[PDB]
Amino acid sequence: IKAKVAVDNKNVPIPCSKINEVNNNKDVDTLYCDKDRDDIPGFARSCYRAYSDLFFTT
Amino acid sequence: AIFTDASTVASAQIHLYYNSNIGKIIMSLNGKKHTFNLYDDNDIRTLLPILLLSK
Amino acid sequence: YKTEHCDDFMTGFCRNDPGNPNCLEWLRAKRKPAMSTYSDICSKHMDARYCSEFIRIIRPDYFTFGDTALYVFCNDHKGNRNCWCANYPKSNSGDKYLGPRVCWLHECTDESRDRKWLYYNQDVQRTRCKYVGCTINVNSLALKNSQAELTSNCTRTTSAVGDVHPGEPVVKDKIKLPTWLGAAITLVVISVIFYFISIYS
Amino acid sequence: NSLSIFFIVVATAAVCLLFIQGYSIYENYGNIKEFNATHAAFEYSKSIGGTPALDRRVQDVNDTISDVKQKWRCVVYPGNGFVSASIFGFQAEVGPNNTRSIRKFNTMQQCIDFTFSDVININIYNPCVVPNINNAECQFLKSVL
Amino acid sequence: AETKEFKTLYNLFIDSYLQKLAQHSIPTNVTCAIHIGEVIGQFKNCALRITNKCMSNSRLSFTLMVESFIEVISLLPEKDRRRIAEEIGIDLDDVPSAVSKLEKNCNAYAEVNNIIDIQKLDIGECSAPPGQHMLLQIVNTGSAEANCGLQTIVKSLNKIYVPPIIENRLPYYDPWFLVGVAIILVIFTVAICS
Amino acid sequence: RIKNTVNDWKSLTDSKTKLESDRGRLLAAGKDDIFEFKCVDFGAYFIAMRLDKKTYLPQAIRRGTGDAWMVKKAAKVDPSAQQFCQYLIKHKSNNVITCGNEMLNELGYSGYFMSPHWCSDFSNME
Amino acid sequence: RIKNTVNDWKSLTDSKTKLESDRGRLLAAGKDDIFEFKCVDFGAYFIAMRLDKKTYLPQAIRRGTGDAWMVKKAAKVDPSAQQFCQYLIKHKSNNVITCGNEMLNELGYSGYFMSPHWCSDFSNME
Amino acid sequence: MTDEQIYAFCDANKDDIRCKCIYPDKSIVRIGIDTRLPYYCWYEPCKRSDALLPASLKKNITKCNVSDCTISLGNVSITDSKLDVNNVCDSKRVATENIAVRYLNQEIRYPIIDIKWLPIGLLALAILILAF
Amino acid sequence: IDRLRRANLACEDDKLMIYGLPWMTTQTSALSINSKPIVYKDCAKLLRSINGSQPVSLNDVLRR
Amino acid sequence: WDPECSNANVNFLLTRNYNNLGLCNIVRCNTSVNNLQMDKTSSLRLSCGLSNSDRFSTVPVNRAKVVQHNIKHSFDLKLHLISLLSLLVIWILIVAI
Repeated sequence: IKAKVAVDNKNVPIPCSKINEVNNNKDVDTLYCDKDRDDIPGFARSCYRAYSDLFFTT
Repeated sequence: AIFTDASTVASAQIHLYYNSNIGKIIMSLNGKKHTFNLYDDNDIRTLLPILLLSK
Repeated sequence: YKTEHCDDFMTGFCRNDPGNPNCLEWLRAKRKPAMSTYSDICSKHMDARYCSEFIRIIRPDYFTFGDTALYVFCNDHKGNRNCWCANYPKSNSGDKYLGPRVCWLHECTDESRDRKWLYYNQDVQRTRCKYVGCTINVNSLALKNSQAELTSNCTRTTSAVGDVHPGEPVVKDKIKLPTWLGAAITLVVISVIFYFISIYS
Repeated sequence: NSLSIFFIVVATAAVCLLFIQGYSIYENYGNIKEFNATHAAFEYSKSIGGTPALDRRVQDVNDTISDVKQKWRCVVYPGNGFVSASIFGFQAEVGPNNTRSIRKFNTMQQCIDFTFSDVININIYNPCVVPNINNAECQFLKSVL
Repeated sequence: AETKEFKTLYNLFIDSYLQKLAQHSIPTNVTCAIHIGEVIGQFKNCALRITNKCMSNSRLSFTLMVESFIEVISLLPEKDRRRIAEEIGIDLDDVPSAVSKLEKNCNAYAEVNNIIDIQKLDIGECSAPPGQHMLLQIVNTGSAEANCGLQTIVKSLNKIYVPPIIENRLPYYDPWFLVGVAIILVIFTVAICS
Repeated sequence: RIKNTVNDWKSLTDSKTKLESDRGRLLAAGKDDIFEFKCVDFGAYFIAMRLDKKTYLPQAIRRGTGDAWMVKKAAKVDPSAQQFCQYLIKHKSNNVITCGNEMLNELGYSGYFMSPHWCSDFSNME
Repeated sequence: RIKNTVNDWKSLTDSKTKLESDRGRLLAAGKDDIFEFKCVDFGAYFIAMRLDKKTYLPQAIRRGTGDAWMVKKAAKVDPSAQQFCQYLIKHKSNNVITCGNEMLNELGYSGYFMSPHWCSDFSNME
Repeated sequence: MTDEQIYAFCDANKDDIRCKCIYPDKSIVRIGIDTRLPYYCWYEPCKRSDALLPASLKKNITKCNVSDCTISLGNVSITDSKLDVNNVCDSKRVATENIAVRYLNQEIRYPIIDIKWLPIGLLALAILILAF
Repeated sequence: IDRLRRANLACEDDKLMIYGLPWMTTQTSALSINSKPIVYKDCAKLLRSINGSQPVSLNDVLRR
Repeated sequence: WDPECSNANVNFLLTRNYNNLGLCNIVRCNTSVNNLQMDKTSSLRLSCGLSNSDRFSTVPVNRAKVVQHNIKHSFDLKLHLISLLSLLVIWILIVAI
């Protein structure tokens, strides 16, 4: 399983307040968490918590 | 040594609780809790003399 | 700040950084613009240290500039556990512990509690009340493999004290096996395996 | 021949450990079954992210809305009970000509029940928009937020 | 560790006095308090017991104190009980319901209130048999003169000699020297045999 | 896995839970409405907390099978979060979670040794 | 050591109970009044006790399913305690408890090796 | 039931033993007053479990013969010891050296090696082929 | 607390100052409990009696 | 004790009633520890009055049976088996080999 983060045209992650307009969208630009990006602040922590929130039931 | 005013200093015994996840130090002095934010300049300038004058 | 020439500038300057030593020393001049500016500041940030210092400064001469602020805070943050003496959580009884009744709740009239959370009427009625109680206070307790027990049974009751309840025996007495029997099986099976291997070879 | 002896002793240790483990498991399988059943939550904690457990199956709107004004609240309409208000406008009902009219609740609890219920009942009534403009209502909405 | 209290003469006296105070307990309007600035305990099995009684009737307090002291020394040898009696200032032939020399000496604390104020307290060594602990008490009472009698009697009972439990276990340090010497000498005997 | 987690946390959680049960049973003396859900503000969120009758421990309205329902706030003064919390008190109050032993046995952590948390001491003395 | 000591408790109880039986047989000679219920004063409480006709061990009036009835005294001379002990002697005397093996099988202790206790104090006094 | 209902019921039945110290005879009240001991602290119907009492009677009985004694310790630091602050000011006697034993529902750990050892152990057996 | 590890108390004249704070280049005075700048006639004697002549940073205080 | 004076508005109370409200005696149980450092193996208990009423049992407690059960259901250090195995190991390593 591979996690990706939604970003805009400038590779700035989209805040959660726009979630309703991202789920309805189909051509969202995404950055994969496998490749480390030093320009995004707290990218490693965000990808970590993304992977961690998967294993709630298990 | 805790300065209760600009020119008055008194010896005191304090307790410190540090939480680095949020970056705050709670100092129990005279039975009262004082919360210092480590991201605030005035809180730093108040807390640091207390820490550096400890013995 | 011994004259009101800096009042107009500092009024807007100190709303950005109310913890500045210059702002607090301007407040300490005790003029109406300073106290009103800090009343407006503290009606939203009453849970900040500079508001404790502001309350210490104004009272008892100009308590009216703090109480109002407190009111606003405690009507916006009604869920704050610190506004539960000035604004009791009960819907009908919000003024339950106002005035001399502040001493009917011993949490409100506590030395550890900060006095910015009480109205001035509650503050002056805090020290003149009588507590016929029976209390134990420990400032610090560092336990290192110890078993402290701070009991205070104090009103005259039955002298005899019942034994402490031990709980229930959750563990069940399952049918066990002999302790040596696993070792016996291990040694016997190892010897038999070795004997068959030697014989067949 | 020291190497042969060492190999024999280590293989014997492995086989004997296997037999000991097998017998211990045979006698304590039930015991570890109830131990795991009564301590099922101890296997993996629900704070794998370093944060308190959150049940994604239960949906809460407050988790994503980062703007206070966009949230829906119940405010006291002076002289006409309580209304549901937000930066978008008041929660309204169908008028005589399929229009929008501010619906008014007698009690705070009724307004909260209507606003925060799971049923989708959002009907925007912006009093500051061109099709429906009311100076007093727009001023009140802007002041109460 | 839940360990039993090692009963000792002064402990028995204090507990008997406390029981007598409790069984003659009377309500009073006087405030009795204990204020200890620092409590330091660093030795194992050094139990600390801070009991706060206070009986306003100090005359009955000395009566019960003398009665408990008499019942305590009812098991001591005659010469020792008597000499300790004159050391304290209590005479057996006198009824406990009488003013004795000890009470007269301790009346100098009548003016001061019934509060026990200790700036700093530290518990010393407490040598006890295994399975038991040495328990130290800080008992307040409704008059500072009853307190005077209490500590003077406690000190007098402490003056006796009770044989101590001696610890024969050696201090423990991680012994890698023994296994090192064993390995070296195993190599030595391997070389000798070869 | 379970043996290591139990060895790490079970006895410490039990002792802490007994201590806070004693503290809350002292706190509940003289108060009648302490066993009713009140919406407590924890700075960044609201929690519908009461005091459990049987154990005298803090109790909060639960969110499904997770932790307490923390109603996040978009600012310091959030009426909407307060009102949604009151809605939870009126409607979603049938599911509750308790600090200490119950939280450890349901979620694998006790909450007394994690900060920030509504059960922890630091978040409650701040 | 703790396990071994708790194991040896039973043998110690048997030996002490038997020795106390011998000393009770020796003591109850030429005294028929010790065989009847008496309100023995223990300085702080009264107990209605006697010696059993069979085991020659201290047997007192039992309080429900607990130990012997201890009439608490509020003073050195408490008439009410004595009156109530007499009342128990005359009315509630069908429920009794005996030091030794019945004590061990009912309440878990032998009565001896326990200080202060009415069995040990009665054996020392008499 | 509410205080008004209590008053109405006890006025309906003024001789009921259940309500006898909420509305006692003036004799009892003045005996209590003249003894410096309020009647509700010792009069038996008040002590009765099934007796119905109003709010005022309850909050006045809760102050019956209550003492005022306090202990104010400072910085306490004990190691391998026991601290027993009693602050007891009544006829009740604290049970000294009373060992409070609970049911230790101990859960016995078992000597199960982590089964991740299972492959490596097999490798151990495998090295017998080196001796063939 | 990492950025505060180089902070050491050292007072010029009679005014208590805090040195070693990188993000505040100007000399920052030391505040009291009521947020008043600390002026003390015997600051040097107090500092000497606290740790000695040599300055002590926060890192050394934490490692005590 | 008056319910009427327990919820009235203090601004509308007479001076005498205000003073009488101020001169009440309030009972006070609290066993507070402001600062606590409790490690894994230590414990702390607090009480005032009936604040520990539920931890005492009306029925008598057979503590001897409690200890017997705590010993019955507890880990068993097998010193007999260990000693026999050690003796066998020593005999095999010295005599048999």
